[PDB]
Amino acid sequence: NYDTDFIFLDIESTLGVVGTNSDIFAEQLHKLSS
Amino acid sequence: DSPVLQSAYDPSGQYLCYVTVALDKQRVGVQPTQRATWNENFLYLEDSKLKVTCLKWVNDTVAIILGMNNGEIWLYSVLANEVTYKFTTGNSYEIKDIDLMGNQLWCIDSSDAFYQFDLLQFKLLQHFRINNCVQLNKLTIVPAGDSVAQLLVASHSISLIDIEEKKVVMTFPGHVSPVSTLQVITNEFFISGAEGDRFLNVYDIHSGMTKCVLVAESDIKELSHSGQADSIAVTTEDGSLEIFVDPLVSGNKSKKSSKKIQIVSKDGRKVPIYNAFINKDLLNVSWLQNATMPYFKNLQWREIPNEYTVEISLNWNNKNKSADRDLHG
Amino acid sequence: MSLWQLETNSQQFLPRLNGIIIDCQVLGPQGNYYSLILQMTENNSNSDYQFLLLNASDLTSKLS
Amino acid sequence: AVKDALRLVHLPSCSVFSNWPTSGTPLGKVTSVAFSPSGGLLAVGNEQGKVRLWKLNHY
Amino acid sequence: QYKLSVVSGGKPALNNLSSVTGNKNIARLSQDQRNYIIPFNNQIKVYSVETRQCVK
Amino acid sequence: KDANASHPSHSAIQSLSFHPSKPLLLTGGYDKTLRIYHIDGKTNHLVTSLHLVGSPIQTCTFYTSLSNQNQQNIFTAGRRRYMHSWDLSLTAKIEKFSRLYGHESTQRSFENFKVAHLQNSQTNSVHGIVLLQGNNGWINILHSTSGLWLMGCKIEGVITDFCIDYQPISRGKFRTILIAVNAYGEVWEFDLNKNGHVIRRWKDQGGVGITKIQVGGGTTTTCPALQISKI
Amino acid sequence: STARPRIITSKAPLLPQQTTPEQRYWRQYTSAQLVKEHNSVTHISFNPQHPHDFAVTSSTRVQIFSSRTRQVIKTFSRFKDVVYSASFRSDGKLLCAGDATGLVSVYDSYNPRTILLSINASTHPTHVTKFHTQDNKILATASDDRVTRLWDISNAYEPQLELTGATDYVRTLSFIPAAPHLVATGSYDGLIRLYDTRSSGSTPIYSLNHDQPVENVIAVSPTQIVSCGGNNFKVWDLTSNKKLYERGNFNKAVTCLDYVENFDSPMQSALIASSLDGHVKVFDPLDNFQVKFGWKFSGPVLSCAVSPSTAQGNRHLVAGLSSGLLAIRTKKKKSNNFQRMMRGSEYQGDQEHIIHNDKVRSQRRMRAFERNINQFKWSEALDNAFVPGMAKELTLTVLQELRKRGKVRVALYGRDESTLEPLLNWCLKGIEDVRSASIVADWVAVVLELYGNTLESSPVLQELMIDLKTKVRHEIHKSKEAQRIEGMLQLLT
Amino acid sequence: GSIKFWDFQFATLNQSFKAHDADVLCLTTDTDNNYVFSAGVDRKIFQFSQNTNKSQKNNRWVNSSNRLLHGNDIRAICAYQSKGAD
RNA sequence: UGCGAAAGCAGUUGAAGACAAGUGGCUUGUCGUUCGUUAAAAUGGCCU
Repeated sequence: NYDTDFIFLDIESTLGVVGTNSDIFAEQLHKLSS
Repeated sequence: DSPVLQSAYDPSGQYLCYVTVALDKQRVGVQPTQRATWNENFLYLEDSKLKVTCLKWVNDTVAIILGMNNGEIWLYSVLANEVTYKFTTGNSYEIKDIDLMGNQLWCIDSSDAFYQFDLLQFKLLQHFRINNCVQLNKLTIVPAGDSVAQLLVASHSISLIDIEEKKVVMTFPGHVSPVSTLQVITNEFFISGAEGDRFLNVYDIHSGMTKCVLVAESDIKELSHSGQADSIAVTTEDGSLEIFVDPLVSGNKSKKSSKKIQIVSKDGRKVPIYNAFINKDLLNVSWLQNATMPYFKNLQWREIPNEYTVEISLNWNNKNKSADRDLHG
Repeated sequence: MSLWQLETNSQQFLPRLNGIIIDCQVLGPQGNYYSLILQMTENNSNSDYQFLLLNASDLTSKLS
Repeated sequence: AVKDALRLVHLPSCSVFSNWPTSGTPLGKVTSVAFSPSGGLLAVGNEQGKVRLWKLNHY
Repeated sequence: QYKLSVVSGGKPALNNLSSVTGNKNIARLSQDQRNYIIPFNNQIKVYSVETRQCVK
Repeated sequence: KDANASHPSHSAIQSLSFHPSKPLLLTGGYDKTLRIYHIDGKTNHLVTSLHLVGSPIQTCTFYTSLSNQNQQNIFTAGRRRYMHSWDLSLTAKIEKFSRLYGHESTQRSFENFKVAHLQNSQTNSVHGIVLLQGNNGWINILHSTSGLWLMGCKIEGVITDFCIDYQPISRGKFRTILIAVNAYGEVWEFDLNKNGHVIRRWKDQGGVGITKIQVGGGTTTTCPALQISKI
Repeated sequence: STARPRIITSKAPLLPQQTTPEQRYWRQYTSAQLVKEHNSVTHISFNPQHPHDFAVTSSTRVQIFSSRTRQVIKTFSRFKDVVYSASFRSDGKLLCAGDATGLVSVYDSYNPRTILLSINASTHPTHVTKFHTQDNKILATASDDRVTRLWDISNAYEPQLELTGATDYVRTLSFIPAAPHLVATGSYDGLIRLYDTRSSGSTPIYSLNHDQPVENVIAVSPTQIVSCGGNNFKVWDLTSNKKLYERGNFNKAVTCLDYVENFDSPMQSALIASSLDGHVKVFDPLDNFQVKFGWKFSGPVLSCAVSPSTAQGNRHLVAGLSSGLLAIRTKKKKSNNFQRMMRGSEYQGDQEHIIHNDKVRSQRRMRAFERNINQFKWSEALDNAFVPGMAKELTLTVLQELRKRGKVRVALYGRDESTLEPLLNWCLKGIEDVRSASIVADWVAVVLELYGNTLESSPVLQELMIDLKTKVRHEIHKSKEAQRIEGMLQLLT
Repeated sequence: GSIKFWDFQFATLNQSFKAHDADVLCLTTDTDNNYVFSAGVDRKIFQFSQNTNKSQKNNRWVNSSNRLLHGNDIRAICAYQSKGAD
């Protein structure tokens, strides 16, 4: 590929590359309103 | 006009409680003002003609006190979804304003009566009424620590009240119309603003003298002050926000707004701001994106320009791009 | 992919599915998705399967 | 088919309400109607493109 | 200064058994059926059926 | 206040339905758009608005299932061979039903539909059905999520209208009855929780040009039950 | 799932002399009209402004034709001798005509009875009269006096400028289309002179030596002008005084030119040229004045014109011949209650938030062979091939689709004598062409492979096989002799 | 080509099958009505069965089978069923 | 099947076991059987 890497294709097609209070209220409200 | 009948922030501006009508019955909902920290369940008023006349965040199981129009203060926890306790006066008169200091709730009545309740005891402590104050629609506790002396009551004309003597100790020239905001700024000043006028005035609570007059350029709906008196952000009738930066300094007798913020969409449609919140360097504005669902925005208000126009993305003619189909159908 | 209405023996088809159907099954609780395995046998040198579910409403390939 | 042709018949008594709609109700040419499931509330859509809305105070 | 890696995925790799007709599709839907869990020969892909993107 | 006064309609308002739970009113007409309004007393505002091009709509219905009451579909249809189904999510994901699964000759227009609930009656699993009024005497009932043709009920005459009745049986089991009227006045009732078989056939006393039947006093398609024990 | 791919019509490699876009556009100028005039049509001008009428100068009359009926709407007959030139003003309001007695007479157009003024020019015949193209109130008349004159039409007694200097028979004017002080005149000695009118005017600022006696000079750009005379035309850059193209694609002398710009055409500009041998040709100024189309007429063509750049209607090419006739080729171009009930059907989603679009586009109608190949009726597809009204490429593409797709034999199985005769009777015609003959070869080979007994029984396809044999004999003599020509010019490399 | 089954009381259709491609000239049944055979000008003989206990308790015929045996048409069909003849 | 060029050039096609049919064997044919060799058909066709 055109930015100094080489891609290769494995026979099982893996492409590889060789390169170079309120807090508890908030938590319980996001619980109870979901 | 706005569907949101009543709305108020918690202190620190993290949640917004708002009462809107839903097909002839009031409903009270709470939204977080930033999701990065929907809430689809409301308190439903079950009567078609019972409605909320005022609301106040308590400060620690978090709750709202909703002053109704049948002589009741409902106390409603928000994590659960029930009114936990129903304060009641002896009457059927609608209640015009409430406040609390610590655990000591105070409220005013349409028969110009003062009631005191104790949130720690769930009891009506005091009931009285004072002469020459006869059209009351606001009260505000002047803070002096755990002592809850000196109420500050408005009827178009603010009056300072000592509660040990149940009598009036100062009389402020109010407005020509009923007072709609009445809030204590420092330990020596309070701001007030009336219905249908664009003039706040800050009075000296020790002498009676008006320090200054603050001039919005549209009729004021709500106000918020930062906790150290250094900034006051009012929101007006035309959906704009106006920030008075450092209003309590020496534009000498009457001060204009320093900054003005309005929101337009990508189209040109101007959405209205209702009920913003300001603090140190942080300003949270609210609007309704769809018909009744509140959306919020945080702003560093000190570094924006004066005439600031927030842009929001809002659906106006956008082709329904389905994710399971390319653009050619 | 044909689906046989077993009451009247009536087929509904979906005809050009870029691979032969080597497995098909209904998927949802109400059966709103069909999941299919398409074997794509124009190349004989490899067994290359495409996994394709599709919503049963308009028979459009939701998440191939 | 004609203008203002809407009636609300009370039942079990099977008797039409005689005080509404009047001659000045802007019903229009009533081409749809809907009842609210909770509020006791009529919506009446006419051929001009207007949904008119009424609330029945019994509910 | 050159290094080798495997960076991109492979085949989906269903049940490669004989004598199983019908269910050879080992991919699953969620119970709140918003994301679709398919194995590969290199990883478990979790796509999302609403946006068609791989989310994990 | 007039509900669509905030955003005017560009056609006669052909159908109109409230939401089963939320304060929403859906209007729709021959200008091939459908609008949802948050209604209240004072300020009936417009929630959202979807313009289906080339598809004028004649019937539009809020459907909300009985199992989880969390779907909130809108089924809409006009004089077309398809029917749209918008899934409410507050872009907009709508699907199109356009396959009668072998029965396209008896259903040439999706105008008169009604949405109802049906129980499996071997599981206690309910699902929505849409019911299409076709040409000969036919009512084509099909699934509201998969669009599969479930059954069909043919009356003898000119089918003019139909309605859906429900009757409870036990704890958590009910039965769906389709009530379809000839133009002449004779009424069929089909039990359709089993195969779509007639259980009663009666005749309207008087009545010669029959346009519209409706039931009421319990759960209709316009007063729908949110919970299966409230049927 | 996809949609079904359409059956692709078999296109071969393209043969030489294909139909260019320029010649398709210029070939749809048809429905020729031939109007016999009293004498040779010498000049023809068009109305500029509503560019929809044209004046034809025959002998001793000028006829304005309309560009929608092609009949003479109006006519100007009160000339004493042969009228020579007739042009419209740039506002299209009045019409000047130079006459053989040296009397320029300018009428108003569309009113032949009000002669507006009669300039008495030279005693010699006045052969070209045209108004300025920038200015409105000056008229340039050249005559057989070897001197052109600029006349202010207010002061029509003495000419406001007298452009002399040419040695023989000035026959053409032209104005330069951005500088209004610049008049290029052309004479029968060659030598396009051109004059700055702020100067003396008795001397040109320079001269362009067309070697032949020029017949016309027109201006294409503000910079380049084209002069025709003799067998060629030349183009001249005017800022550099210098020739840059010359096309000599005629047999006899180019009589006239005119030019078109910006009109609805693949050609963005077009210069057409009329040349005394029958031909009028169109040259494209953007690729080096190459010829793109031409018309041949029934005699020597003396003058030509086309509809102007803004014609907006029926568009015309007119050519007047020296034979005395005129050839025009044109290219052409429930209840209020019910509506209130069915109001909304024209709305198309303007104020609406989301706009959904899934109406599929309606594609082209399928032909019977294509839907039979779709329905897998392969013998019916062959039958639908051999109907009479089928295009030759359509018969070829359904043969090729049955060849590639399935089986020739499947398409040919259930046949007999009466149902094979269409195939073989088309194979007679298809064996001649290069593009069909491979398919014709294998289809005939398969049908004689699996119908060799019907060959014995029926005598009335034996004769069809014999005719096919003589056809392949002629074609194999042709395909052998083509290889001989191929060798005999391979020898000449 | 359609073959329809009608409930006699209530005089109304139970189910319709789209069986043949052209007309259905003749159709017949067996003794206990577990099968209905049918035939016409498209020259196939269709068999509609209700023999399953679920078919008998649900009154649901299925389009069981289909045979191509005749050359041109079938204009007459009949059935006999006895102890040594069916 | 191997080498090839798209032409062509060299190589073929065994054994075991089980089962089915026909007349315990014999014949014939199969194999979701093994070892070795580089080695045509169930009226059954494509969506809106």
